[PDB]
Amino acid sequence: QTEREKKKKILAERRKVLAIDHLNEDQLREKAKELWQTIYNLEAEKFDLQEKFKQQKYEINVLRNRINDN
Amino acid sequence: AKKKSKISASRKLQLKTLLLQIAKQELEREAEERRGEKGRALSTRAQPLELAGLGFAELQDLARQLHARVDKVDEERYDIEAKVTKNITEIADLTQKIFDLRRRVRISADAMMQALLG
Amino acid sequence: MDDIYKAAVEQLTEEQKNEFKAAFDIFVLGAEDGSISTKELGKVMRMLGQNPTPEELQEMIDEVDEDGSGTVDFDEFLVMMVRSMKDDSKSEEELSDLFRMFDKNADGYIDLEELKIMLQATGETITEDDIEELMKDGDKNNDGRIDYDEFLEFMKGVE
Ligand SMILES: [Ca+2]
Ligand SMILES: [Ca+2]
Ligand SMILES: [Ca+2]
Repeated sequence: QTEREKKKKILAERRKVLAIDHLNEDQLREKAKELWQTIYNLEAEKFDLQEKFKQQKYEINVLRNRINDN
Repeated sequence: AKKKSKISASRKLQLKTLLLQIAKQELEREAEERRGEKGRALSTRAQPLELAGLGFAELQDLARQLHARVDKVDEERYDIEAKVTKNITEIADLTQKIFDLRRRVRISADAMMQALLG
Repeated sequence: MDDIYKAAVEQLTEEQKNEFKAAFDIFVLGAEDGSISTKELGKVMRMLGQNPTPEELQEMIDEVDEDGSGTVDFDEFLVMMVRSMKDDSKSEEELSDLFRMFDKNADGYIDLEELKIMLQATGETITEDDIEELMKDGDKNNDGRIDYDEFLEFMKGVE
């Protein structure tokens, strides 16, 4: 790996180590919960963004006709 | 026959008014499904946790994964937001094109009646 | 010859038609034609705090003159009253969302097909008349479909 890539890898591992490693088995479980939730919420914004994307596709399409037929 | 004359004006509007009400009704039947659709999708894309019997090593593994998944899921989310943003801009443009492509003296309803009648 | 106001008049109660007549009958008092000339409309307008020119006035008559009389009769007056009558408030945005509920196939055109299914979805026992009719008004191009713009023009002023 390029020195630039190992550095990306390491610093990414270091983020894991800085956030997780000092926790005990109890703070650990709570961290897992926190991360889980964050994912869930991010995953929820994604689904709303996906649904809106489809609607915009139809709106863009209707605007296509409207511009055709004129 | 004008063959536009077939039924009354009271009828035309009789239905048009109904059309819209099952459309609005269908509009929220959809929004309603969209909800369960979301919960169901979340339940799959973000399965709830089961920390019950995990040891320290396994637990620590999980947190690391989940820590990795927050980066991942967030990028995915960004990429879809970008496509959506772009779309707001492309929509603004198209609309500005259709828009570009394709004082008064009027009587008052309640005002008049109050004037004429006692 | 289909207007959103023609249906307005038709649905006027006998209690309504009766009061509008006394209003009309007082309105044309003094008129020889027994109808609303600019002379009459300017009087009432002035009671409403406005002094239109003879032009703008006659212009308001035309807005509803159907016989080239240059005046207003009771039936013409009834129309005039429902036009100014509704405090109707729907947005092109609301209708745009409804449009999409008609386009079952998502082509961006409410067609003859979807119209019937749609018109059918509503509890009303629909006849080939209502169908033949509804599509006629909406079909400004009659190109077998009903596009966005004319769908707006279509539902314009609908409850
Ligand atoms: Ca007349
Ligand atoms: Ca269609
Ligand atoms: Ca059409």
